[PDB]
Parts: sequence; structure tokens; C-alpha cells
Amino acid sequence: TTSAGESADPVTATVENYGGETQVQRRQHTDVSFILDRFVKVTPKDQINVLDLMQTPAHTLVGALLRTATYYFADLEVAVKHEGNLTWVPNGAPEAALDNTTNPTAYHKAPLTRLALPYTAPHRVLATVYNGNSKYGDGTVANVRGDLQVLAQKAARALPTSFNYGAIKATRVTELLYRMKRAETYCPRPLLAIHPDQARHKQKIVAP
Amino acid sequence: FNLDVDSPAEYSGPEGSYFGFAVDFFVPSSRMFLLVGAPKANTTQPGIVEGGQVLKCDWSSTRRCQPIEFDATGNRDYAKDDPLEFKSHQWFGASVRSKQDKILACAPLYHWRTEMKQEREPVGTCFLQDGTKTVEYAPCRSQDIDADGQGFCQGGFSIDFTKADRVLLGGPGSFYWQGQLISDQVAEIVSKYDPNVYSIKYNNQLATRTAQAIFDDSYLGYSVAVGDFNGDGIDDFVSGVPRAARTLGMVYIYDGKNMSSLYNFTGEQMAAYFGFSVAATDINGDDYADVFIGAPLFMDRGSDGKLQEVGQVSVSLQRASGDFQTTKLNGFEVFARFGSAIAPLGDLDQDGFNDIAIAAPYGGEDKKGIVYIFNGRSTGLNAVPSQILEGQWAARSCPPSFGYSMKGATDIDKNGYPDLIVGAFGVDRAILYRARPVITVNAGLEVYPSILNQDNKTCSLPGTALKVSCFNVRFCLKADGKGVLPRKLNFQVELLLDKLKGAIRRALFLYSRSPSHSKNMTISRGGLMQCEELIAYLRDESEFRDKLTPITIFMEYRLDYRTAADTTGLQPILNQFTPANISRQAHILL
Amino acid sequence: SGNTGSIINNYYMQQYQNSMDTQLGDWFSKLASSAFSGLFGALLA
Amino acid sequence: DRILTTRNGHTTSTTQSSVGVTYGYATAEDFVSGPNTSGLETRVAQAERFFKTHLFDWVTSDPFGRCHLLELPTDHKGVYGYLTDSYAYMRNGWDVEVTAVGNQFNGGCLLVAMVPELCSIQKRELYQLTLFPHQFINPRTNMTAHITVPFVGVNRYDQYKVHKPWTLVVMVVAPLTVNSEGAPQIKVYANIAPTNVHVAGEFPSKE
Amino acid sequence: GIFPVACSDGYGGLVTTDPKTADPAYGKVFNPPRNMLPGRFTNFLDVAEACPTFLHFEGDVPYVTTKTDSDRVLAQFDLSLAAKHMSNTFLAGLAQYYTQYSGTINLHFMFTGPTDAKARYMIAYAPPGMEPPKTPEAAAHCIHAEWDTGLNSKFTFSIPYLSAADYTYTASDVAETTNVQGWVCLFQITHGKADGDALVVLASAGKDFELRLPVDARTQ
Ligand SMILES: [Ca+2]
Ligand SMILES: [Mg+2]
Repeated sequence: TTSAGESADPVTATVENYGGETQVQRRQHTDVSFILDRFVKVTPKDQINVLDLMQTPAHTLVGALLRTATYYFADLEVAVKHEGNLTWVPNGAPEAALDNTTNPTAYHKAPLTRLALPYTAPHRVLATVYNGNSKYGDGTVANVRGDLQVLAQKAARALPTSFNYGAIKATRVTELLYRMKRAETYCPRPLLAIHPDQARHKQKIVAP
Repeated sequence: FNLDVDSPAEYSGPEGSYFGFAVDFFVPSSRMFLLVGAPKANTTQPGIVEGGQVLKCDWSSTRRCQPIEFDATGNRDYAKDDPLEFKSHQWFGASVRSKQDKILACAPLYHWRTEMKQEREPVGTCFLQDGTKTVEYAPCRSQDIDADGQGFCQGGFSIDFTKADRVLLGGPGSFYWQGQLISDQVAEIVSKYDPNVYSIKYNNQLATRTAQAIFDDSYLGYSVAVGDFNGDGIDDFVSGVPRAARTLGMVYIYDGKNMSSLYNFTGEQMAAYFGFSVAATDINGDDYADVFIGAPLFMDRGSDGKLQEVGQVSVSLQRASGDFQTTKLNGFEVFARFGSAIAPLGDLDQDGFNDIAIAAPYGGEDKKGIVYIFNGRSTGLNAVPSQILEGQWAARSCPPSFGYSMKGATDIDKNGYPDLIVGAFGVDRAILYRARPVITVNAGLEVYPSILNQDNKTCSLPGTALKVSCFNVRFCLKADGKGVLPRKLNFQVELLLDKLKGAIRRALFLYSRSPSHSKNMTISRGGLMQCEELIAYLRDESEFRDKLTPITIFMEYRLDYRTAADTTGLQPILNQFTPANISRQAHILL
Repeated sequence: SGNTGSIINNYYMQQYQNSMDTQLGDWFSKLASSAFSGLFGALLA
Repeated sequence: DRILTTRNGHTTSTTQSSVGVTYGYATAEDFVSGPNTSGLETRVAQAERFFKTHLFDWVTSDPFGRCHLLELPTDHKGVYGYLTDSYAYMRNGWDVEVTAVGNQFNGGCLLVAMVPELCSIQKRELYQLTLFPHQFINPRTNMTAHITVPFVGVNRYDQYKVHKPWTLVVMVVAPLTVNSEGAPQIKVYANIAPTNVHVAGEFPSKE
Repeated sequence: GIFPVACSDGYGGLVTTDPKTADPAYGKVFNPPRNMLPGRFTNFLDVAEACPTFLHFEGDVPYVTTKTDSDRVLAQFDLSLAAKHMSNTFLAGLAQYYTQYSGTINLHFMFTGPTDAKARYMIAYAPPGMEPPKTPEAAAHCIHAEWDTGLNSKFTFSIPYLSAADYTYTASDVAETTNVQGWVCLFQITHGKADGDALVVLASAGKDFELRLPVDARTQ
């Protein structure tokens, strides 16, 4: 289909333009609420873990596919394998309130304890990248520093802990898993597949 | 001004080991022992070569240098299949400060990995020997790690001992090359250290933490000094900052009681290591320490326009409170770094004040080295030197720099005068210059009567029947000097008459009938003023011509260096600024 | 509705299960459905 | 059949080579009457006019991906930038319009994009800049690109001193290919304008 | 008595993709309102169908340069979503997290030359089974299409989905190196004074493009 090449309105030159017809297409597996509510592993610290969704890795499925959105809204439910007692704390409480048991602890029931948390952020919709990010500010005191203070790729790290779902604290968490349900996404961002060095990225597919 | 340059105590070491980078005295509190640390010598630990050791040279009887290593433990482990410490090429022997029986053999270039990641942080460690106990002191080895910690601290750079048994350590590379001076008593070192614990942390840890942003890369603690600088008796913790204020140089003198700043100084030339080598000692006479700041990389403003790297040492004098007077002491030869080998000498001649030795490493002929001696007086410190020294052996690839490691204020040859351990790491040679016994000689010439009549006619010339004018010459000799040396001083008294008369002399003796007389007068030291009186007459009237020139009697005596050796076999020397010859006059009326 | 697969009603009501949304007083499905197709000029068979 | 002359307030902008205006992410504004401001907002109608700015000089030696990122709002030294130093919380849309005037004998093209919250990009990421509100400019067809976007954001009113939501991005997709009869160097300008600003909360005066 | 049950075996383990929802622990939370907030997408294909994204050619560029010689092959790339040319596309960004697809793939072809340079092109689909064509004479016998550069400067050609099976794998096989899903070839046929001038290409999801069976790429 010949078009106006720069107006950037959507054009879909379908397969009927050179004979033929289109079939019924189903898109349930690419829905944004279906593809995001499954469990993903993140690395835990020893005791205190803020329940930020942007600490999911960038190589995994719903971490690299959550970063497709600029703005997201999703209720989080976690599943954590721990020992001791695990106290969840809402958004913006002091971190000394992790020790108190009036906050929603889960006693140890073997092997793991999954529990559904609400969206406790003050904002209408969370975010992934801030502009300008890391601005006390802009920038605390000096601070420098030396030689690697200028050329550094560590400025895309958020500072306000308001896009967090809260924090969990146990004696020693071993593996804590995120999933995000009722997920709404807004304003898409680019998604990258890895770069082939060959003619085509041939990997060993599964076979009998 | 009494260093034994003729036949000094030669000390050598292994090849390529830099024998003479850190030396110090040691006394088993008799006997004496020298401490010469070689940073690139062969070690007894398997798989580790050129690590470093502390060779103790025996000066008594025969020079017996013995390579000694305190904590000779191998590379420890922490996790699994990973050495916790890397003692390979650790340069063990960069700063070895001792005090009586304690031997502090520090090592700033001691590497140590992080307890959380496989790295290699040079944190430095010290090996202290308290009398007969072997302990390890390393304050820059605990929770602090690389970057925001004490990874590059290199604990054991600027070390010194006080009077209250407090070990003063100073690392310039602490916290992003800022610096930290940790001083801990020996009680916490011998009672608080544990070889099983890797995070050594003492209780009373008096030091300085991080500051603002302009203090970064300042080397806080490049040179340390002890003494009173505020009025409390306890030795303070002087800190040298070579990189202060756009690379100028400031000295931060901290208190040796609760860690508090006292006074601040100002450098002279930009980028000159204003505080590389300091020495706090009395020079004016008030029992107060006086820090003399060194400056190796100083360039004096010459008359030809182009600056010349000669170095500069500032002589500061402390009065009652803290009014330090700065006295600019320029260098000498070009490319000498006058201000690197500065060591107090103390009572070198027992003249009532202390002395100090400042040697130029890269200076001298053929880039060897000249040791400049600075003796004290009543006012302050002398500017001009008193004795010029030279090197002995040659070098290979590293520059010679004769005179780098040296100490003092400790008697070693057993006589009362401390020697000077001139240790040169470039030529791998440590030469010990012994202090010669300074003799305070007091001569005297009493020629009476003063006026001499031409027609006096008093005595009688033997052999003839013609009377002539005569006069009595009574010259006295006296010797007085502290130290262990034979009192029987064999002085060679040379009697000379009429120094002006080139022409025929008019004054001659009677017992010898010759103007020049030779006398061997061996007097005693510390006893009474042994004097001698003789008669000398004048020539006849029909011999001379001029009748207005006074008779200048010139006596020149020289101590015969023969039987003046005892025990150590060292030849004594006379006092400084004291000629061994005198001359008087005798008026002749007309 | 999500990744649920239960025909039974939930046990916990609606407000002890999720966070309730509040009204105040979509795009790319309208953008992808307004796509031009066919041709631009007079076609032949 | 073409109405191709826009205006915002008392300033107009007539272009004769407009391929069309692209409404990004919304055709209409959000509810400006929020509950996080207690009804103390008000529209300033005098902030809606254009203001010109310079971006870069697209020359023939520029390869793929010579991008330019100016954060909106930038330094407005007029009426709009007075509101930044006199009111704490404010929201607005934008309707940008970049111009790359050469002639119809140059070649190449440069993509224009309004992208929210843009920082720390890669040049491998530049292949998918098409996802945002975008509009191509090539001299063979047009001279301008006219993009219009509403207020996006984490929350309804914004503090522009500590946050810049939008980022006008122009990158060069094909390099500028001058010919014997083209124009050697083109200069990229832009006139940006706010849409329906709403301030809330008066600062004290600096005196 | 009480109601007897049988605590059945094999059931009840933790599955990471199950439709079981977790029990709540902290209720009565009212979110701030979010209604009619701009820029919402529902499915990831609508972003991939309404927003085309560039391709990758030799020299890390999206444009292909006209060729002033006897050889007339502008580009010839195999047809897979794990290809080298398709790599920076958003369409192959989310097709890295699935196993198999079906449907058409739109290719958008914008010509960025000056007003005096004219050229015409062709793009053909060579189904698998023999070698891909190297001349526009040989590629006339494919399912091809031609267009020339005039006033409307953009051309959209929908790649047909021809396959034996109903779904084709989005991951090209690691050992099998023949690429038996298909080639797509685009040529130039002629050009008038179009030397050094470009043809920037794009790719979008088709009208009936739909993916299937999500897995975790894990940056592989
Ligand atoms: Ca450097
Ligand atoms: Mg640099």
C-alpha cells in the first residue's frame, strides 16, 4: 500500500493486496494482564528487602517485559522461602517497624509462605525511570570522585522509595518470588532482543 | 662534625635487596644492635621471594648481620582456594622504628584481599617486638576496606614512638588517599591482638576520620614527629600534609592525648613535599621539641633566571606556647633533594644543646651523597655545614643516593656520643659513621712583659759577653672533654716566633738557638692546666732594622694520632670552630 | 480477567483480596484499529 | 481541502508542507480537578504561546543516531517560565513543531519524537524510537513535524524544578546527502508551546 | 462427625504459573484514581502493530544504499524473528519471549532520496526448498511486488505466511542451519541518479499476527 511516508499514522498493507485472505487471529498469550502475573525469581539480601518491582533482572521474562512500560499499576503478591518470621511493612513506614510483630507477619509454615499485598504507593501509577533520576539534589555533597566519578553508568538508580510496595524482613530469606496481577501498563518503551553475530541467532532448541 | 669517615663500620647485604632503606638503633636493655631492613631480600617463606626482612647487624666485636623475620607466617586463607594475604614483593622494610627493646618493623606495601570479594588491597602491617614478645600491630586491617575505608591506607608508613609507650602509626593513603594517624599503646597490642581474628580493632583508637572534599589526595600523615607543642608533657602527634591547598604543603600538628589540632603551617613552593621528613628536637634550649620541616623538591630562585632543584629545610623554633619561628635553609647542589635524610643527633658533643644531621641523597659528586651536619648553639641552628661526607661503593641501575635512612639520639659505640647510621638503599649499603670524641682544648700564651725596650739588657747570652734584651714566654695548655678516651693527650707543640718576618726573623729562643722549635707535650684530660715557661731574647741592635713591628708569637700544636686509640680504636677530634694554633703580639717601644 | 482459572467465587470478599480502585469525575487498541489499508490509487484486477 | 495553519494563543504558525499533526497518547486532556490539590488550581491562559529554540545543525558528516535531547520545560524567559518560579505545582501538555528547512533537493531524513522520562539511552535502542509519538522529516516531502502530547506523569501535578517529564528527541536516520543542487547545511529549529497549564500553590515572594 | 476429605497426593505443590491466588493479609486499601490516564496499551501486539520499528543492516544502519553496478541485490535476509536483520526490531523484541507464531509481517519501505533521484524496487518471498534468487529476473517467479518512488514515498508489503504446519517456531534451530522457514529478498531494478541515496526500512506486526506459548529468553 502506497502511503504518505511521514505522517506516521498506522498503515497495514494486508495480504489481500496481492490475492488471498486473512485468518482469525487470537492474542490471549500476548495480553498484558496474562503475560505478567506469573512468578519470577529475584535475588534476595539476607534480611531486609524492599519490594520494588524494578529489582527484577533485565534478562528474565517479566522483568524485561515490565520495562516495556513507562507507567505501570499492578497488585503484588510475593512467595518467599525463609526461616524465622517474615514481617511485611507498608509503603513509607520507618524501617525500625520491621521488627514489630503487629505488622503482618507470616509464621513459618513449610516450605514457603505466599501472601497477597495491596498497592500501597501514594502515587496514582508507579514508574520505572525517573527524569531527572538521582537528584537529592541535584547530587549530595562532594563526593567526587577520584577518576571514575565522571564516567560511570550508575545514575539510572532511583532514590525515593515510594515506588515500592514495602519491605519484608526475616531472619534469613532464601528465595523470594514476585508476581504482579491486575497489571495495567501505559506508554510503551523499546524492548530488545540479543544481538546475533552470525547470519541468524541459532541456539540449541529442544529435541528428542 | 666528628663522624669517622676514614674507617667507618661498613655494612652490606644481598644483591638487589636495597640494603639500607630503614635503619634504627637497638639496645638489649653493654651490647648494641643495628636494624637495617631490606625490602627486596630473600625470605624464609616458601614460594615468596624478594619480600623483605630485618637484618640485625652486630657491631660488638665483629660485624655480624643476621637476617631476622618476626611473624614469618605464610599466605593465610579465608574462603576456599584463595590466599587471604599476598606477601610476595611486600617490601617488608620500609619503616622500622625501634625504642629501647621494642622493634617496630612495619610494612606499608602489605596486600590483603577483601573479606567479601577477591581483590588485593595494600593495607600494610607491622611486626612489633616488645622486649622478648613477638606481636603484630596493624590498625588499618578491620571492617574498613577499599575505597570508602582503609584499603589503600598502607598502615605503617610514618611511625614514631612517644614517651608514654604509645605507638604512632600514619598512613597517607587512608580513605581516598587522604590519610589517618592511628596511635595505640603497646598494652592493647600485646593484650588485644589475636592471630585467629582477621578484623583487628583496638579500643582506644585515637585518629582522624574523613573530612570535606578539598582534603582528598592530601597524604595526611606523610611524616610524624613527637614532642611537646601545647604544654602538657605528653608527646604530640605531628602530621605532614604535602598535598595541601592546590599542592602547596601544610603541617597539621595533632595533640598526643585526645587527637586535636593545634597549629597549622604554610608551604613555600607549589609541589615540593612540604613535610616529607621532619625532626622534632630542642635547638634553642627550653626542653621543647622543634620540628624542622623538610622539602626535597624545592627550587630556589637563582640569579640566572632558571630555577635549580636544590631543596629547602625550614628550621622552626618553639618558644613557650606555640610560636614556631620559620628559618629558610636553602640547599646546595642541583638535583640533591636537601630534606630527605633528616635525623636528630642530640648531645653529639655535650655542648649544652642538641644537634641534627641532614644528608642530601641525590646530591654530591657522581650523584653519591653528602651528609650535612648541623650543630646547635645558644641562638638557634647553624646554616652553613660543618663536615662534608662522600660515598664508598658504586651503584647499578637504581641511583645511589648515599644517605637516606638514618636515626640518632641513642648511644651505640659506648662512649657518650651517638653515631650516625648512614643507610643507603640505592647502592644497597649501610655505612655507620662513628662519633669521634670531641676534645675541648684550651690553650694559652702569656708573653711578659708586653713592652720590649731595645736597650733593656736583662739576661745574658750564653757563649759571649754581650747582654741583650730578653722576655719571658709562658704558654699554658689545658684539655677538657667528655667521653671515654685516654686522657694522655700527646700534643705536638710547634713553637714559632715572628710570623711576619719572609725576611730574617728577629725573635729566637735561647735553649735551642732557633726560631722554630719542636716540643712534645703530653698533657692529661680533665686535670689541671699544664703550663710551660721559657725565656726568649731579642737579636742585637746591629742586626735588624725596623723598630716598630711587634713580635707576633705563633704557636701551632697538633694532637699526634697514635696512642689516642682505646677499646673501639677511634681517633678523637678537636672542638668545632676552635683553631689548634694561637698567636700574640709584643710591642717594642722606641 | 487475568490468569485466573477458577469458576467458584472467591473466599475473601473483594477488598481483602485486591486494592479497590477509585474512579474520578484503550489507546493503542484504537490506534491499531484505525490503520489504513487497501491501496492509494486506482487498482486493476 | 487543507487547513494547515496552527495557532496557540496570540501566536500563529503557518506551514505549507505539513504532512499532518500526530496526537500522541491521547486526543483529550485528563481530569485537571484532582483530589490532591483541594480545588485550589487555576488555568493560566496567558502561558499558551510558542517560543523558539535552536537544536543543532544537521550537516553531511553526521552519521546514524546523532541524537539531541532537550528536556521540556527548558529555560523559558517569558510568561511561562515566570510560572515555574512563582508556583510550586503545575501541569501542562505540549504541542511541539520542529523545522528542518533545506530544499526539495537534499536527501536523508531525521526522526522527531516526543518521549517521556528519557535518560540513559543506547544507540542500539535507537532502532525502536518509532514506538513514541513520532513524525519523520525528509526534505523530499516536508519541512516540519507537528507533534502534540498531553500531560503524562506519575501523579497529577508536577514540580518542574525537580522533574522533567517530556523530552523532545530528534535523531538522524539517513545522513544528509547534499547534491550539486541541494542545500549544504540545514539548521533545525523548533517552536514549542504549552497547552492548558494549571498552576496550584503560590510561592512566597523572594524579597 | 466432621466432613471427611482425602488429602490427595500429587496435588497442591507450588506452580509458578497457576491460576491460584494467594490469601490476603492486609485489607481495606483504596488506590488513588487512575481513570482515563493517557497512553494505555492492553496487549503487546497492538504496540507491535501500530508502531513500526527499524531493521539492521551492514554498518549498524537501518537504511540500505542504492547500488551503481551490475549487481542489483539491495538486501537478502532470511525470514525468522531470530535473524540478524530483524534483531533491533520491537517485533523481534517480544518474539524472543515466545516459542512459535503465525501470521503476516508487514515491511515498510520509505525512500529518503532527493526530488530528482528516481528508482524502482522489488521485494519477493522465496519459500524454502532451494537456493534464494540472486537476480530480479529469477525472483520474478515468487510472490513479489514492485513500486517506484514518486509523491507518496512509503510502501508497505505484507509478507505471506506459508507453512506446512499451522505455527512456526520463532527461534531458529541451533544445530539445523538451513533456515527452512523462508527467505525474503529485496532488489533494485533500476535507478535514475540515485547514487548514495537511502531506503530506510521498517517492520511491524501484521493484521493477523499472533504469538503463542511464552517462555523465558533470559538474555540468550
Ligand atoms: Ca591516575
Ligand atoms: Mg583523570
